[PDB]
Amino acid sequence: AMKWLEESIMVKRGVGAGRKPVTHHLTEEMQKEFHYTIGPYSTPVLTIEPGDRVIVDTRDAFEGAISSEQDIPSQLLKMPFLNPQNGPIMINGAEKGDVIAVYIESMLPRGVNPHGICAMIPHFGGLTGTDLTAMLNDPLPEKVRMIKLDSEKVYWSERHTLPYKPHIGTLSVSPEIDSINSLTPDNHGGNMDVPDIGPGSITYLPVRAPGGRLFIGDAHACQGDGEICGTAVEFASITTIKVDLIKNWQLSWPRMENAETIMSIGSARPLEDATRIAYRDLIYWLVADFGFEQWDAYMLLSQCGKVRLGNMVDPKYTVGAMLNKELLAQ
Amino acid sequence: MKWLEESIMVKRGVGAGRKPVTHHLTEEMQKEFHYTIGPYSTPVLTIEPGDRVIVDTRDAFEGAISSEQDIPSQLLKMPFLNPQNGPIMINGAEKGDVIAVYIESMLPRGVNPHGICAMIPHFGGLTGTDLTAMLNDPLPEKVRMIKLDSEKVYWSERHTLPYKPHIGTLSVSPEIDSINSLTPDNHGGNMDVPDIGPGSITYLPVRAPGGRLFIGDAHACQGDGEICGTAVEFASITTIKVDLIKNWQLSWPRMENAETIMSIGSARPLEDATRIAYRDLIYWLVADFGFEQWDAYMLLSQCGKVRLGNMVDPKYTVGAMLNKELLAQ
Amino acid sequence: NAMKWLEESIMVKRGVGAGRKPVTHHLTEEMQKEFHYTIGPYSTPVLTIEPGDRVIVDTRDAFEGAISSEQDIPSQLLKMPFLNPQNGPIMINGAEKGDVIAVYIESMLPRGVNPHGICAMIPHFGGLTGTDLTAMLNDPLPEKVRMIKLDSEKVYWSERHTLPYKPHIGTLSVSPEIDSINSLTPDNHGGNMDVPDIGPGSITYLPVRAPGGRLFIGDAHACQGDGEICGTAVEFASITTIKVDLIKNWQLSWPRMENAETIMSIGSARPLEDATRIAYRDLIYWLVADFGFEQWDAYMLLSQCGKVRLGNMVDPKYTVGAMLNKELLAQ
Amino acid sequence: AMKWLEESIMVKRGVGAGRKPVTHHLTEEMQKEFHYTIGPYSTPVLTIEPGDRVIVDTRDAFEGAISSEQDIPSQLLKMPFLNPQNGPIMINGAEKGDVIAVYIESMLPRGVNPHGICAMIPHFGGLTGTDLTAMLNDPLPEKVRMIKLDSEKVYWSERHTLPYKPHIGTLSVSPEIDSINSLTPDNHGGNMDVPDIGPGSITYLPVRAPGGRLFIGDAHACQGDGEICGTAVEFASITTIKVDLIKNWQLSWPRMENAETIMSIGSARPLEDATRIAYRDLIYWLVADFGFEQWDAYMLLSQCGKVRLGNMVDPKYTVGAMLNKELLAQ
Ligand code: NA
Ligand code: NA
Ligand code: NA
Ligand code: NA
Ligand code: NA
Ligand code: NA
Ligand code: NA
Ligand code: NA
Repeated sequence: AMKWLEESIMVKRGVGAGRKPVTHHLTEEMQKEFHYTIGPYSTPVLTIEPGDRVIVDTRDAFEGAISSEQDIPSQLLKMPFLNPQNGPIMINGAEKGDVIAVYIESMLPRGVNPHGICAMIPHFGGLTGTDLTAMLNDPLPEKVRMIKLDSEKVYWSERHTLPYKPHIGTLSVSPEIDSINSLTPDNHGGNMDVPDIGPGSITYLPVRAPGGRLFIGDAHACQGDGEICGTAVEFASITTIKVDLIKNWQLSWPRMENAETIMSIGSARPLEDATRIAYRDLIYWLVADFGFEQWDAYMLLSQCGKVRLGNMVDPKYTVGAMLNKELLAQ
Repeated sequence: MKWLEESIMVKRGVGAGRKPVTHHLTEEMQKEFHYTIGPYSTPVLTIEPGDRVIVDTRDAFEGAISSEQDIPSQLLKMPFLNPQNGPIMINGAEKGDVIAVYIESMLPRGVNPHGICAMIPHFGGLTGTDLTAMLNDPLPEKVRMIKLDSEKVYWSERHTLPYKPHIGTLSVSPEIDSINSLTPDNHGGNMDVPDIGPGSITYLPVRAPGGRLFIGDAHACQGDGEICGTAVEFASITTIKVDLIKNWQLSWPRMENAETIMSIGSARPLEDATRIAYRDLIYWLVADFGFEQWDAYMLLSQCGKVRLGNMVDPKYTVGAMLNKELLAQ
Repeated sequence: NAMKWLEESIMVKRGVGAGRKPVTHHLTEEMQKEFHYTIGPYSTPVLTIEPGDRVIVDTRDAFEGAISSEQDIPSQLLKMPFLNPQNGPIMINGAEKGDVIAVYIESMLPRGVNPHGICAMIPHFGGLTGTDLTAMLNDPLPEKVRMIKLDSEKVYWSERHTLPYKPHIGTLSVSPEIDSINSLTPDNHGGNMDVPDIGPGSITYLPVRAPGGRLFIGDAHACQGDGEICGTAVEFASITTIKVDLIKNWQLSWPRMENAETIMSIGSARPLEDATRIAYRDLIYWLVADFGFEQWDAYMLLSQCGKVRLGNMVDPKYTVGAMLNKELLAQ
Repeated sequence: AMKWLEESIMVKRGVGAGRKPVTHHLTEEMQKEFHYTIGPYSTPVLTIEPGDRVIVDTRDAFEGAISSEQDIPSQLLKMPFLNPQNGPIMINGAEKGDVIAVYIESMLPRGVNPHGICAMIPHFGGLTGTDLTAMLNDPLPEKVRMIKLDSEKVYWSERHTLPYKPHIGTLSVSPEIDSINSLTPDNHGGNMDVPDIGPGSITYLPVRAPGGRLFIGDAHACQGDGEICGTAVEFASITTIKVDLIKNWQLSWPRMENAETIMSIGSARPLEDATRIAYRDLIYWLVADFGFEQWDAYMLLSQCGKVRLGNMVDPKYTVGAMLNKELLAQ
């Protein structure tokens, strides 16, 4: 957003820092086929230089299959085939041990008279039995909400008009040899559904495949902590990002940064392990780059640490452990 | 502090316009602090709904730790932490009612007051414990004596934290069970939710005659999850206003403050604690705020906020929130 | 000569009451007066015995006889978590914190004329349904009740299935030091473990934390699957005969049991992994303390020979038993 | 007596039943390169007819990297690269919706003076903090045991001589589009570490990729319930299997069968969800193929169901829900 970028890790360590960036338009025609698995086997759709900008025309989580409140999700969708992905985008010079920095500049709704979509998919959500939390109870009612929206507000209903706080649900890089579905978050990023990953945020992803192989998709107009019903307000967007490369920075999990905080993003089940992963990664980050002594960092976070529950519905839950940048002062 | 006029405690509390009697629950009045919360303890004080109570709480270690050279494993015996004040009896309280506890203020108690943070062996969020049973050596045994005042917590040369006090253990008695002071459950307990401080009203479901309110474990500050096992534990002068709401069936504790309402669920694994909180919030929105169930569920998937209380105690605690602006018709 | 293994049991080798002509007490409903739904040190004692004595307990079913027809509706007749009415507390002379109560179950027979067991699907309670802990918004499962005829040989489930009579105690426990835990929860004091192995021919070891021990028993099952997945087993009223003895100064953190072929550490918690960790770790500590094992060898050996029994996966805390065959205890 | 096979699902529904099978020798020379990811992108190494036999020369979980008790696992291994896989094997006619039936005939130790290996790998095991159950404690001691073995016994130590009960730790088929690492079990099979999957067992795996794409590996000379320290007695083997194909049999999870029982194998975290998955699958199996009414099956299993804890160390835990074949009688 403002001048905090000057002190960001991306600007201070990114190799593309002072470059006049080339802006690429990743349209649907360039993408050709959207992907439902994130790995090293997909044919690259674009190759960029670190520091370049990319304007992505993303598709909603249902790849436009739902367009009416009278639609029936169980008849139009097949789990886990949600979150069609743009990519893979190749970053010149990226190799295992590096980090892709993704700065989201803006996110606007795409199409004339744009609509977002929230849905209650049978056997999927936070307060229902699913195919993982296998119960014998009947699934919840099958609902769909077509919500009108603009760059300022989300028109949920007569009673509630929500602010437009867009963010990317699925942001990731390829694993070394595995190919993970677009519904799962892991140590490569993925379907994290962390509300903070929107305009004014920089997400750091660990490279494990040559070229990085950046994937993006599943834009949300807004989202609650946990994305409890299974979906947020899913919409097609024009997401503009700046991608840079940090050389030889060993990360085990995704990290992000914004004007006010730094955050370690862990993903797993049960939810406590996702939280352990995040907090422990944050502690290692504080010791490595911010001069903290390990036990002091641990005990300090027991007084100042902040937690963001991302999703609690996907194959793996996602949690972000934060620390306010004011507490990083030496 | 105008929001109190619209609070559930003021609008439904029977003690609302009373000139309250202020009781001083000193250590001499308390006699013996408790490590179990139930209906078997002898009452220490009886009050009228609307009365104020000035509680002289003891720290989580009951003063057993006073030096950074102390060794927790030699001075503490788990799970005997969080000595409790109470039980306090509310006149007229019976099963089906709710005790509303409004915290007015919290100040450090004693001359040259110090808070305490400790890494207790086999206890904490990033260590094997007696529940998450591992064979690894326990983490180093550490203790921090932190100087503090009504304005700041002097953690170190590098970090000076703001003083945001809150109560770690706030509860009412179960009908027949007696739960230890280290565990949070449907009666409240050791929730360690940072939001339960000055300017908050906590609603607890009565299941025993008289309510039997217990309080303790004051924190000068606390992170989400209380990850190392302890916050900045200190002895305090906690002033509360306790009132009674008649015939309001609650299954779990709820709280309210200037900006939000929250349902507090406690359990393991952490997902279930969160499910409990969110589901309770949804039932609360349907019952008292005119929401249709499925709309509330899908709406919270866009606006719900989550507070990770503790992720170290026998049961983890999570708060599901909704901003009061979204309660408008 | 099947009861030969008892001679080598921990109860016989270390129990203070070994060799005594035991006094047999009849814990009838008239002696019990009121059954309890919470296990702690505040209940009035109903019986005091000497270590080595026998007790014939007339237990009540998990519903305290509230259900007697397949047309009954559990949600209208039961209030959770008030299940498993308990017999006790029984006081053992000399028992104090640091000791262990050894409970050997001799036999379990169905009580009453034309006895019936009961299996039920209670709304918001069970392994494959949302509950008040695993809080879901889905409708509860159908409300079912099965009245099963039974005898000392078989459980007449249906025309198609006749199950063998393998009775065991669901709730066996001792009082905590100061807490009073409900009769539906298992913990480090024993409790509602629902471990099928705790039946005739088994000796359960419980850690004493309250003076006199304060032994509680109840919730007899005619049979039970691993996990007790629907929420209930075949619940029935029984005549359970036990022999209770006392082992002095044997520090245990969790319940343990022993039978003709194995030893087992019983852990209880949520999530289920932690219940299993507790059990296995306790077993490892037991092998190091009493059977001359080196810790890491025991750990790696159990990774090859350890056996696990899923007790319940429905109660407030799940229960898991980690076992080792007695043949592997030989030096 | 192998009389029970006549009533097995493989013999009654397998298309290859009655064929004079062709026996293939899947040697290391045929395999060329062992795989650490299971998916549809690997080049096929062998194509067989349903009913054929395959003699597989498997490699141990460490791909021979450990050969001395003085070896240091953290210096010789890189997690999660364990369990080198043989395959993919193609079954002629296999397509999505089918099931691969894998009957294990025998398993013998391979090599001169064969040795099995048990190891305590840092940050991996049931009773230690790991990278998923992220703790700050020091890892457990780094230990290795070289165990001599033969077709009759496992020479653990002077004090303990264990019986030779071999079984396959990793048995799987390819996902439709994903490629899952060889350390993870899921709905495609994988690193289940279920002791029952040995000689005299038939494992049923759901086909989701054309040709099935069968993968096998990680032979164990023995294993405890949970494989608590992280590893069993890992060894290189000569595993002989008979692979057949069952047409149009919709399965969501792996199933197995032996002389005395049928079992549904679920994999997930936390451990209760793995168990829910298994039991629910068993109930659906009993309703579909054995004439049970759903609620009766559920309540009956609450009296007769048996549970096998497979592993409680891998990225996903594995649990088997069983029912004795005597209770399947109409
Ligand atoms: Na998403
Ligand atoms: Na989404
Ligand atoms: Na606390
Ligand atoms: Na505290
Ligand atoms: Na029970
Ligand atoms: Na029972
Ligand atoms: Na394995
Ligand atoms: Na293995």
